[PDB]
Order: sequence, then C-alpha cells, then structure tokens
Amino acid sequence: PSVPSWKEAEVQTWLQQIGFSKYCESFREQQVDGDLLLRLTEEELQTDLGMKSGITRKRFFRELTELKTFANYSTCDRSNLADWLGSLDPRFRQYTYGLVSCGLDRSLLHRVSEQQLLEDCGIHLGVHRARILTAAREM
Amino acid sequence: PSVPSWKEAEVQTWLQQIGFSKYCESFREQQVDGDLLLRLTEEELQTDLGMKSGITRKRFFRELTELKTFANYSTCDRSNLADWLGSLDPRFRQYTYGLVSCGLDRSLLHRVSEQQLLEDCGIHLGVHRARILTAAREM
Amino acid sequence: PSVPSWKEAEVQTWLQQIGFSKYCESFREQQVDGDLLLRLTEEELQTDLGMKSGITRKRFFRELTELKTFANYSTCDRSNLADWLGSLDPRFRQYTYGLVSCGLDRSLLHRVSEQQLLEDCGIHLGVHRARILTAAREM
Amino acid sequence: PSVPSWKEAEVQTWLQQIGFSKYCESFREQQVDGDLLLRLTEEELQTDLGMKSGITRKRFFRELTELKTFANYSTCDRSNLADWLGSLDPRFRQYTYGLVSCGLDRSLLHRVSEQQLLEDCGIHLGVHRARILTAAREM
Amino acid sequence: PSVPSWKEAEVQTWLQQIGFSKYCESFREQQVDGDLLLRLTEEELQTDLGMKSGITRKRFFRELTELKTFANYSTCDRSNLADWLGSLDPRFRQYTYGLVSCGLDRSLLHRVSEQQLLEDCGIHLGVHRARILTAAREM
Amino acid sequence: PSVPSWKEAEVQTWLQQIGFSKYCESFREQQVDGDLLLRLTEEELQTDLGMKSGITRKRFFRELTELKTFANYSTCDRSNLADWLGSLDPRFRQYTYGLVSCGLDRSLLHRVSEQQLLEDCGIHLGVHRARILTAAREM
Amino acid sequence: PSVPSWKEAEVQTWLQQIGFSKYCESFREQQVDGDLLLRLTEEELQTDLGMKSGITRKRFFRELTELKTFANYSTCDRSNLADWLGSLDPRFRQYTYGLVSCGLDRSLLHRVSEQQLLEDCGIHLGVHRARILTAAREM
Amino acid sequence: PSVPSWKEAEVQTWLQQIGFSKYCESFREQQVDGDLLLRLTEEELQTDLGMKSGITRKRFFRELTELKTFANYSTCDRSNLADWLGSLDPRFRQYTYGLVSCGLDRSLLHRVSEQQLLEDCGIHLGVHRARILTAAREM
Repeated sequence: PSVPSWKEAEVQTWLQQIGFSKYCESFREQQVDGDLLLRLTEEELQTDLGMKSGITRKRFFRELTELKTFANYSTCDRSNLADWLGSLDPRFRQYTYGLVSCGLDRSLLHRVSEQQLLEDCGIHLGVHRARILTAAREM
Repeated sequence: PSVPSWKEAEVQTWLQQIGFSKYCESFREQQVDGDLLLRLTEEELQTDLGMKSGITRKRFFRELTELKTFANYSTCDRSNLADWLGSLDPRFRQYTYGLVSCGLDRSLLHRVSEQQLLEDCGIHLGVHRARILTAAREM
Repeated sequence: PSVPSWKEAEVQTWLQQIGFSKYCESFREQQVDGDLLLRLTEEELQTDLGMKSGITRKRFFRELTELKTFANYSTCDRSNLADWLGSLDPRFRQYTYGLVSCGLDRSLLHRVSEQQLLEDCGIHLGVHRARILTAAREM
Repeated sequence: PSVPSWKEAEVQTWLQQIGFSKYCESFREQQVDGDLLLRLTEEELQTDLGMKSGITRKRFFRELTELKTFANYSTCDRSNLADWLGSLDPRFRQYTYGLVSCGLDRSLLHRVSEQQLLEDCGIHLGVHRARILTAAREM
Repeated sequence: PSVPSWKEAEVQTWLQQIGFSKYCESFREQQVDGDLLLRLTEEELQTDLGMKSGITRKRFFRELTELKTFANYSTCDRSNLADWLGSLDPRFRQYTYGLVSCGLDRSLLHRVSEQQLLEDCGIHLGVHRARILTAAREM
Repeated sequence: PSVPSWKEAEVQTWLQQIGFSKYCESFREQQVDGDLLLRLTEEELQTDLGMKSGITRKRFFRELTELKTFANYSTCDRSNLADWLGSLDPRFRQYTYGLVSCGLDRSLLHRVSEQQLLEDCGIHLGVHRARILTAAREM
Repeated sequence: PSVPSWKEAEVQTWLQQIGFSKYCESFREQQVDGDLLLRLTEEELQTDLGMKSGITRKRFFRELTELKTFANYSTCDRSNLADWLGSLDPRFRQYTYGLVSCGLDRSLLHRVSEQQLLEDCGIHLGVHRARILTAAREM
Repeated sequence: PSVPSWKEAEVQTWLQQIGFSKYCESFREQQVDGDLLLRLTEEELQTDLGMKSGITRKRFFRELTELKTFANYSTCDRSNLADWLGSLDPRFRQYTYGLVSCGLDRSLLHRVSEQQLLEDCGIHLGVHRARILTAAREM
C-alpha cells in the first residue's frame, strides 16, 4: 500500500521481506524508489540490478506482481482505474501504475491501441492485452 | 499430483526420482519450485540450470510432460480446464498450467488466438495448437 | 523391429552393427534410447553426439532411414499409419514415428498442413511432403 | 524558468540541485547549456555524459521532465505552444522545446505526422503522440 | 557405369583417374561411396573433403558431371528417367540420381515444382531447371 | 558572408571565432575549405575531424547553421534561392548551398522529391522537408 | 582464338602477353585452363588467384573481355550465337561462352529471363542484359 | 582533353597538378590509366589507392568532376553524348564516359532506367538522374 510514494528505504524493507537482501544492496546502489520499482523491466534488472538469473528474475517479477495487485494507487489514480481493472479481472490490477504513468485515465481508454498497451503501458501478456482492449472498446 | 503447490524440496525429490540428481543440485541453487517447474523453458534450462545437452533437455522435457499429464490442478483450475483438455486428447492435459497461468478459463477460450497459444501459453507443437484452437471455436 | 521400445543397450548394439562404434560411446554418454534415436536431428547429432562430419551424418541418416523403414510401430501406432505410408510409397514408412509423436492418427491427417509436416513431423523433403499432403486431402 | 537561455553555469546549478553533482562535472566537460539540456537524448547521455545506468537515466529524465514542465518558453515560443500543450494535458508542456526547435508553431501543427512527432520532435510515448496528433487535426 | 553401386574403392580409382589423388586420401578418410559421390555438394566438399579451392571445386564438379552423364542407372531408375532426360538434352542425364533419390519417377514429374528441383533434386542452373519443368508439364 | 568562396584560412579564423581551435588544427590537417565546410556531415566530422563527441557535434552544427543562415550565396545562387528559402522561413536559408550544390534552381524545384531533399540536398528535419516540398509544388 | 580449347600452357602464354606474369604463377598453381578462364569470376579471382586489388581485377577483366570478344567458339557454338551477339552489338560477343555453357542456343533464347542472364550466364551489366533480352523476345 | 586515352604518366602529371602527389605514388603502384581514372569509385579509392579520408576523397572527386567536365571524348563518343549532356546541363558532361562505357549512345537512351543510371552508369545524385531520365524519355 502507497507503493507509488515509496522511497528507497521502503524498497529495501520490501526486498528484505520478499527474500532479495543481496539485491537489496544492489537496489540501494541504484537508488530505486517506489516509482522506479513499479516501472521496472527485465532489461533494467539485468543491466543495472545484477539480476543475471532468468529464474530469479521470474521469482522477483512474481513478487512484484503480488505487490502491484495489492498496492494503493489513490495518490496517482484520479479516475480510479484500479477497481476498473480489478472488476475486469482481479489479476489485472497490477497494470494500474503502467496505465496511469502513461497519462491514461478512464476517459481515454477507448482510444488505446494494442501496440500502446504493449509498449507504453508495459502489458506483456497478449491474452491480458486483448481482454483489456476488449473491455476498453465496450465502454 | 499437487505439482502447482510444490516447494523446492518436492522438486528435488522428483528430480532424484526421474534421474536428474546432478541437476537437482543445480535446481536447488536456482530455487525452482512447482510453479517455476511447470513454467520452465528451453532457454531457462540452458542459461540457468546447466542443461547444455539438447538430448538431455529432450529427456527432461519428456519427463516433465509425463508429470504435467498426471498432475492435480484443483488448486489453480477453477473452470476445470484439465478434463476439457484431456477430453480433447489425453496428452493435451499437460497444457493446463500454461493455460491457467495466462488467466484463461473455459469461458474465454473461444477468443484465444494461435499466436497467443504459441507465445503466452507455451504450446509449441503446431499440430497440438490447431486441435486446441479448433475445439475452442467449436464451443 | 520394436525400435520405439529400444533402451540404450539396443541403440549400442545397432550402432555397432551399422559401423558407428566410436559414436556408440558418444551415444552412451548422452543416454540415447529408441525414442530419442527415432526423433534425432542434424543439430542434435552435431552438438551432442560428436558427429562433426556432414558426410558421416549423411551415412548415419541413411542407416537411420533404413532402420525406420523396417521398424515395428505396433506399440505406438494405434491407427496403423505405417501401412498407410507404405501404401503411399514404401520409403514413406520412415515417417511413422515422426507422425505419431505429434499425436497424429489416420483421422486427423486431412487437416495437416505442409508447415506442420515440415516442422512438427520432421519431413524434410519437399517432394515427399507434397505426396503425403496430396494423399491426406484425398482421403 | 528561462531554461532555453541557460548557459553552462545554470546547468551546473540545476544538476547540483537535482542530485547529479558527479554528472555536473561530466556535463561541464561537455559544455552542455540550456538548449542542449532541453534537447538531450538517451544515446547522448550514455556516450558523452557518463550515465551508464538505465535506472539513473530514468531518474534524470524524470527530473528533466519536471524542469521542462515548469520552464518559461517566452523567448522561443512565438505562437505560445506551451499553454496549448498544457491545455491538452498539463504534462504535455514538456514537449514545447522539442516542438519549437523543429520550427513548428500553432499554424502548421495540423500537418504534423506521427513519424515527425516521434523522430524530429522527440515525443517517445505513443499514447502522448496520439493525443497531440488528435488535437492537432481537430484544430 | 554402375556408379550408384560403387563402394569406396571405386571412388578411389575414379579419383586417381581424374587427377584427385590427394583428395583420394581425403575421400577415403570420409568413406565416400558411390551414393555419396553422386549426392555431393559444394558445402560437403569444402567442410569435409579438404577442397578449399573454388577453382579446383569447379574442375572436380566438371569431372563429376562427366561421370554422371555416362553412368548406368539401371539399378535405381525403374521408370528409366535417364533416357527421358537425355532426350530432353544429352547434358540433362546428370540429374538422374538427384531425381530418383527424391523418389521421383516419370509418373509424378508433372507435379514437380521449380523450388523442389532447386532444393530436393539439386539442379542449380535456372536455365536447366526451366527446360526440365517445361517438359514435365508438357507430358 | 562569401562562405562558399572561403579557403582554408577563413575556416581556421571562423573555427577560432566559434570556439573550436583544437578542431581548427584538425580541420587544417584535412584541408577543409568553404565548400567542404558548407557540405559537412556527421560521419565526416566523426571519422576525419576528430569530433567524437555527439554533444560537441551538436554545438558545432548549431554554429554551422548560424553561419549558413547569414552567408552570402551570390557567387553560386544564380536563381537566388536564398531569399526564396528565407521567405519560406528565415531558418530555411541554411539549405541554400545544399540545394544549389545539387544543381537545383528555382525552376526545377517543383519536381524535387522528399527522398531527394533528404539524401542529395541534406535536409534532415522531416518537418522542414515537408514545408519546403509543400511550397515547391505550390509554385 | 580457340580459347575454349586452351589448356593451362596457353593460359600462361596469354597471361604473360597481357602483363600478368606474377598471376601466371598463381594460375598455374590453380590449374586454370581455357574453360575456367572463360568462366572466371571476381570471387574466384580474389579467393583462389591472389588478385586482391580491385583495380588490377578491373584491368584483368578488361583484358579478358578483349580476349572473349575475339575468341573462336566454333567448337562449342553449334547454333553460332557468336555472330548473333556481334550483330546485336560487337561488344556483346564476349557473352558467347557464358550463354553456351548454360546449354542455351539460338532456339531457346526467347524463353531466357533477365534473372537467368544475370545469374547463370554471368551478364552483369543491366544495360547489356536488357538489350540481349529485348532482341531475344523480338525473334 | 583526351583523358580516355591517357596512360599512367598522364595520370601522374594530373595528380601532381591537382595536389595529390602522395597518391600519385599510390596510383603508380596500381597502374591507374585514363580509363580506370574515369571509371573510379569510392570503394576502389579506399581499398586500393590509400585514400582513407572521406574529406580528401571529396576533394579528389571534385577535381575528377572538373576534369570530366572538360575532357575530350571524341575517341569514344560516336553519337556525341557529351554535347547532349552539356545542353541538358553544363555539369552533366561529367557522365559521358560512364554512359558510353555501358555501350549507351543517343539512340538507346530512351530505354535507360533509373536503376541502370544508378548502377551501370554511376550517376549517384538522384536529382541529376531524374533530369537525365526526363530528357531521355522526352526524345
């Protein structure tokens, strides 16, 4: 909760909680705060955060998805896209920060393309992208 | 059975059972649990798990397919896709975890594309993908 | 005969018979049994089995084709595709294991594409693929 | 404010303010003034300014976006595109210098293509590009 | 004559006859018999047979074409494609083994594509391929 | 003024004036006169003139654009394209030498393609190219 | 004259005549006779004949074109394509050996494609290929 | 004048005249005569003539263009394309040798394609190619 407003110290605490204390050192070197944590990628992990293991990256991204599914986005979500995504599918709430970081709100969702969701918003599952796109044009 | 809920120790036991004790060490280094075992790939095997042999990877994937064909998915399969796939073909039950990990259930199967099955769900045989796709549009 | 049920020792015996005792050592290192022998490729030979000679790979694949032409597939061929392929052409019987390993039987042959035969079933001769495809749509 | 008219010293002061004193040295080596600061890229940062961290580049670009959102463009913006972009979206004001550096004003915005916005004007978010393009053809 | 049934020793004798005694050693290392001689390629020559000279490969392929033009194919040519090709053009008789190795006979020639002749049958001259294809559809 | 007729010494004087004395040495090594200065590129700068800095290349090209905007082209501009470009936009006068070096005059401007402007004339801004092309077809 | 029947010694004599005695040694190493001389390429020259100079290759190909323009092809030209090509253009007689080596005669010239002339016959000038093709369809 | 008939010594004299005495040595090593001088390229200069400077190559090609503009082509230009090109544009006379070396005369100019002018004739400016092509179809 209030992950978007997390500073570096909260990231260290969460990394210690989820079993990534070694990479807690690495993150503290790179000054990763809540915004950068919520907008992290595979390439950034590999090049900057010392995560050279694909399996360990998968476990970390599972834990990051778990954190994004239960985060509080009241600070950044004016249109309240979090419950919209959750109503679509409870596991779709993890895309809230990716959507709002693009400037997207509930109003302009109907003009969002699949390429935009893939690239600018960071939704990588084609099955998930289709369901979000389908509901977007429905409204 | 209950492979989706396996921790690391069950993976070690299964690896010892199927003749991969050397790679049991390697898996224990990479902390592979049941979810990661069911969602394993060739690239992950090669880069992270020390399996540099294509023939040995083939034998391991045969044994993994055997395990996925007889696994219990009651924890993760709410729509019970396992018996649906088995009714399609008894050897199609191995794709249950790949399908449910995508968020797919019995309801949205008719909108699944072949590209989605190839990429997001991990079905690599084109013959198998066509039969699943054909039955999906039939219902 | 009963090549699909061959263990490693039968592979060693056959390799000794066909003049590949040096590679009999290499195969025993890689634990190649009958299923892996029938599903072998050029890339697997080169990378895993020490066969760095293209000419020697050609001779080995001639001998493998001879073995596949006279193998007994009663264990794996429920629809009895072996005599169907032989009736098409006596040299087409070598593709029986490649076809049945895909889950294909006599019923679904009419929906098989040329891309599927090339990739999933391993038929590499375009002339052979066309004749199999032509007879498939005929029935 | 008056970022477009900043010399090197103002860049050093801003870099010290935003937590980039080490890179303040690097910028002073490369003589980066306000125009070059407003027209900076990822490639220029990496090759010329010693910023080898993708995460640190992300933080720097967040701070650069914050500075561009509140800069005064009265010197270079004759048609006053800054308030036009702000009326479109308050976070769109950061593109003012990229647009005016191309010679664009309010008059010729309706002939601007998406490729032009991506390449010549430096707008990298596809979602942002679409909204600017949509409003451009509207007027 | 009876080149398709040549063993290694006949290949050594022919290589000595045509001025390739050094490469006679190399061929004896690679166990090239009549079938492999008739189905030889540029890549196989370079990688396996020590023929690193393009000019020497050209001379060897001239001599191989001369041998294929006057070989006896009674053992392998049931439909007697040799005189058919010779009637088309006396220099077309060299393609008999390439055609029959594909399983092609006089009956199925009308369904043979140019891609098939280029790849599976090994006819590399586009002018020669067109003339064979033209006569194939004529009958 | 009279930049097209500048010899090497005037280039040295201008380089000293604009803050590039180190590269004044480098230019004097490469014998860059006014014609070569007006027809300079990024690749030529990097490979021949020691300008390995992208930021420094940007500053140099700003100063080169300033010089081209106020140069006198009476020697080479028979059709007087300089005031035509200036009437289009005062910052378009920098393209005069690039246009006249191609042999272009006011008469044949209507047949000039965008590819020609990009490649032969050296106009790299797509926004600038479109405006020049639009006015070209207008007349 | 009678270049198609030249052995190695005549090639040495011609090379000495045309100023390539050093490469006369190189050719004698590679056993280049008249047929190989008339069917020589740039790649063969570079890789096998020690001609690493593009300018020297150009001079050698000028001299080879001069020799091919005045060669006697009575041995190989049954349809007498040499005077046909000469009637088309006196400098087109150099393509006689390239055409006849493909099996082409005067009869089948009308079915020859531009791709065939470029690849199988070795005519590299597009202007020359068009004129030969145009006259081919005319007859 | 009479550049097409220049031997090596005239090339040395011209190179000394135009300020390329160092490369006069290099040309004398490569035996560049008038025909090779008139048919020179960037790649040949770089690889064979030691001209590793792009700027120096540009100056040399300016001087070569000046020489080609005032050369006498009476020996090679039977149709007198030189005055035709000069009438098109006085700076188009430099393409005379490139055109006549292709076998082109005034008669077949109307069938010349832009690809042919770019590749076989060596006209590299798209603006120049279009004007030559336009006048070619006009006649």
